[PDB]
Amino acid sequence: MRIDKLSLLNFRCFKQLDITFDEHITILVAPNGAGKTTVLDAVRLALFPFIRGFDASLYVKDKSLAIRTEDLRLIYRQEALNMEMSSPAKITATGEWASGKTATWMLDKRGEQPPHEDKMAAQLTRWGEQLQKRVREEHSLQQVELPLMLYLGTARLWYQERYQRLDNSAFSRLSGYDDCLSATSNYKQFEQWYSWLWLSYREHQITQLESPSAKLKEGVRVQRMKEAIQAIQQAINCLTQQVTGWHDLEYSASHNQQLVMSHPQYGKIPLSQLSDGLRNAVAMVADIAFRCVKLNPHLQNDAALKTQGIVLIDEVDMFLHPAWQQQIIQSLRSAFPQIQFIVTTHSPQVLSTVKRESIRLLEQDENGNGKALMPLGATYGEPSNDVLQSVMGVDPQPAVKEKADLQKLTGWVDQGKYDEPKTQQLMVALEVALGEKHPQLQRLQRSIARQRLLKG
Amino acid sequence: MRIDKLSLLNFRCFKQLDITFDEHITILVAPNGAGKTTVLDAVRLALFPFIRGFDASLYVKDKSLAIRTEDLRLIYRQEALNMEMSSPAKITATGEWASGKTATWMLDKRGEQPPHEDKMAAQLTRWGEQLQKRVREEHSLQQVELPLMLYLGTARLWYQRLDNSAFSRLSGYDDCLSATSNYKQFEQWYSWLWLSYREHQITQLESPEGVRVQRMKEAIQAIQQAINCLTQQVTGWHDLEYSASHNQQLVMSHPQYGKIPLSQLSDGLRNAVAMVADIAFRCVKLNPHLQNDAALKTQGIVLIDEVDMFLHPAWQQQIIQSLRSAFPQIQFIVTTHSPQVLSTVKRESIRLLEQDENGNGKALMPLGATYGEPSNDVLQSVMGVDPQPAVKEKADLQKLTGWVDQGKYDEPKTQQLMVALEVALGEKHPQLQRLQRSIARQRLL
Amino acid sequence: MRHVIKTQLGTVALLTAHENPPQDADQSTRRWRNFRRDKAAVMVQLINEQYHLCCYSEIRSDLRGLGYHIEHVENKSQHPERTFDYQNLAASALDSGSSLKGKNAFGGHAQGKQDVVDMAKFIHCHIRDCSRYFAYLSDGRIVPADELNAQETENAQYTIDLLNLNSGFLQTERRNHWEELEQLFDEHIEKDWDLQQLLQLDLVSTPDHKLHEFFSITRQFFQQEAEQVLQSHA
Ligand SMILES: Nc1ncnc2c1ncn2[C@@H]1O[C@H](COP(=O)(O)OP(=O)(O)OP(=O)(O)O)[C@@H](O)[C@H]1O
Repeated sequence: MRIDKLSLLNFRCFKQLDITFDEHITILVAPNGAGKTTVLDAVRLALFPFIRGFDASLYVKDKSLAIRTEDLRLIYRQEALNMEMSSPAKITATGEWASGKTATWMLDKRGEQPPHEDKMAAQLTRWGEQLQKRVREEHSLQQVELPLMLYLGTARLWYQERYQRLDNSAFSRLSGYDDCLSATSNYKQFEQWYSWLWLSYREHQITQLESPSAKLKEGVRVQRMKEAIQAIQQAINCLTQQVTGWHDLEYSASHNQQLVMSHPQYGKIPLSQLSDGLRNAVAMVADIAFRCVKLNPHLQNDAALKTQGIVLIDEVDMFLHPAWQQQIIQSLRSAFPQIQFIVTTHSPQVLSTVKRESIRLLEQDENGNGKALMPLGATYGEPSNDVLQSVMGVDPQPAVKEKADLQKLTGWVDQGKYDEPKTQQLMVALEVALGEKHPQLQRLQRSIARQRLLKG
Repeated sequence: MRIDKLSLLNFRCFKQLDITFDEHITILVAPNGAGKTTVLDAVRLALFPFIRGFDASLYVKDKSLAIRTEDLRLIYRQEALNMEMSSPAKITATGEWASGKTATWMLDKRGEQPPHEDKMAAQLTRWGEQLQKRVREEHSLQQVELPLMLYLGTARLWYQRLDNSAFSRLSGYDDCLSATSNYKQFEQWYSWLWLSYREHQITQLESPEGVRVQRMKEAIQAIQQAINCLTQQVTGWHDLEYSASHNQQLVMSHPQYGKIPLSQLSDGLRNAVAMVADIAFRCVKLNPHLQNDAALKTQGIVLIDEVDMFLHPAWQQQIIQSLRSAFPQIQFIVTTHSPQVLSTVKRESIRLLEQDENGNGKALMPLGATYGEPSNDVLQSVMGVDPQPAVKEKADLQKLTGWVDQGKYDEPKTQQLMVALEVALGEKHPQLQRLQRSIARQRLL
Repeated sequence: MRHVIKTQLGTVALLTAHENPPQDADQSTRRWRNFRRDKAAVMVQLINEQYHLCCYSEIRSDLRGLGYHIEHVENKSQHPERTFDYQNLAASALDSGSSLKGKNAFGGHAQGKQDVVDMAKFIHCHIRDCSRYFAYLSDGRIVPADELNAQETENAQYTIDLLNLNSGFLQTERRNHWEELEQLFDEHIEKDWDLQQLLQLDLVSTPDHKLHEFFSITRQFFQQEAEQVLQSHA
């Protein structure tokens, strides 16, 4: 499944907006307001009719997975006592469901009336229901492959501490959609499933060792367990190993029944005792990896490498340092190379690692009209300061007390008047205030030397 | 209350460390896994004996406020492929409790035994208890000053009386070592305060009081001043208020734009406002006798982990100076990995944390300068990170640049590499265009 | 800026369209909308006469893939009688029709230039002595020239702000150009090269009517050598 375009009308922040998406990776950037969160929420709302067809609906009473009266647009006017709503609110999505199956579907809400959807939005539920039907007829030789939907918000690490099988069964396969668009943390689901997986692998290994007469039947259960473990570990290594050195997430009973990681010089340490960035990244990658494993068991090792779907990440680079921020996007594109990523960030280090066609700068005007444009200049492989000034509009020189004097000195020196006593006094004052090795002062000295050389 | 030096022995990841702190602001800088949170936690543990002297925390049996078995250091024996625990874990602190009272105290835990404090760490509890006793004085005409203790971690987003009495005064130490600050609660209690003030203010217009009214006015003045120190220079916003006319919302004023609601801003700036306002309100509660100068004359220690969370690079350059201007008598200890934050402080206020293969730690001043320095220079020098990312074709571009510089553009291999790079990067790549202009330039001669 | 010299009357369709000038905003808008068929020839002539440089920023929009659009020096909503006057038309970057008009737009698409223009203070490329109003700095900025009256400086600053010529993108590009010029200076000093053979590549046009971008910065960087090159070959 893939989404190519989205249009909003009278939604939370935008009076109207049209945004297209790149095929593999799209990055949203916004200096002011909460436009990025609005776009992510709109995409999440447009993706729900599919999940509705798998019995995965508001059975836990998730009221956030539909347009609410709190999502409509209210205009406050200072000269009037009355405040009205803007109706209807609409979300239109264009994209592809299966190979060659293009579609456009719309959701709308009018005032306080219940939300309504058109006929293509209902066909999107019918497609999920027929996928479920094909999954439940397991007495077949053909294989059906399920897509992936996932949402990872900023509250994915808040209360990690609050809260099994692996086979080709409908109950086991459809557990990969459980809480897949939820706004809360999903870490204990993974921890329990991974613990069961490791314990079953070990117990079946010893059972096979003590009586291998079941080689042809129980010897392929342990192989499936091993392949699942390997897929998950490879996906996690692709993100952690090179930058941090930690690798091979495991479950250990001798460490107080905890998940542990290994380091060449630091040995084995529980994950809960590691740094914030490492825990955040491990949770992020594990989510996607085991959902992929559970959805598509018949792809033993390539479950993560051969699965298709859409993943939404808010603040992809949380708690990561600049050296780690220069490698996150490529690591994600290497671990899951068939998935469509839509992420948000405000880091120039991340932005320098993508082409300008994968970036969307969001802006509004006074009346709510929205725009999602591309950068005017190149960003792929450029220095961080170039991206920071050209794209985000921030001067790399900070506004310290001496900045204005530096600007005046530059303006005087570059325009030929550098032998005047006032200019020299300013030069010496700035040299003592900022040091003689400041790059701008050095280039001003170069300019003075060049101007002296020309006059000859 | 001021801490000058800290020493750790066999703590989480440090075999040994000794770190000295600056009087007003200290920033710990390092990559992930270096030990910034470790130092902040050691400092937070060294301060708990004082907080334990008050009844607001004499009941606090939290296990995170003592040395645990998980805090002792583990060594990896590769030949034996095992983890060996090293004991004991020690924390030693030095500093000033009151004017002219220098002290050194220590805490230690050995193996699985309970943690144990030394003789001088009990005198800190005794001093806290004496302060609590002096607060509960009725006819006293000599003022009592209370210091501010506060810890704001990475989980500070997960989640009144205002009298001149002992209960209200000591309510300022409520969950101070595990404090939380998100904008929902801040909006709630600020709105309550403003509603009470508006009631008492209208009552004067109707029929043209005392302690409860002036205590409400002074708190609002102090909090507004503190937030002004944060927002009034980058933009024109000032004097955050609650307005019923503007559909019962919190609003700010701009000389050219009028009133704007606070709820139309980004989460990062709202959380920064909430943090500053919470610090100011705690300062006001602790020391009523300072009236509207409570935030400008209170002393204490504030610890902040990841001081620049969810902040745009424009607000990362004006956060340390805002804190220094709002609370000039407080000692700040913050952590970060952002170079925009570091481009605005002197090198005397920075500590870089490093280790060796055996676990001996160091916390040193940067060698180069950082004040008023471009972000790329700080990134390269302080952090050692090249501002230019290592994309796939970076090595090829460098090799082609080297070849063209020495004057070998006419060789077939150079042309083949140029064609490959053109098809990969494209024909409008700035570096390729520069190389082509250079090639054309070194012709016609 | 650079002074643009016009030496072409225009096109037959443009001349005929100017026989009956529009006399209000609505007529000008409607007829400009209907004129879309013959815009290509006018734009081709305009781009050729400018040596492929933007009328305000001196960039090579073709080499960056941003395009051109026809710009009215004086807004046709202000004085619609000149909607078809060839003397009131130039070519600006950022063709009209995802990177497009917005807050950060510069040139004809800049926010200020779209609303209102005061022609008294506006310095543009069709004024013979515009180049002396501006100076280009080493950090990417553009400023008014020192040898300007207290009245000319106000006009220069007003024009700089109206066209948003100090945006981050333009500043970055100008800074990179300055760095490259420094590189070239050092190179010719080291190699004992001549500082006129190389400059003819940058300051002298080509048979296909093309100029290197940022003409003014190059001319101002080489103070007297650039003038010698220009006088020799122009
Ligand atoms: N008992 C222990 N023995 C040895 N190493 C330990 C122990 N406990 C934790 N560590 C290591 O200490 C490091 C944790 O450091 P810490 O989390 O303070 O660093 P940080 O990235 O600077 O901080 P933060 O991201 O929380 O701001 C990790 O390498 C962890 O493996």
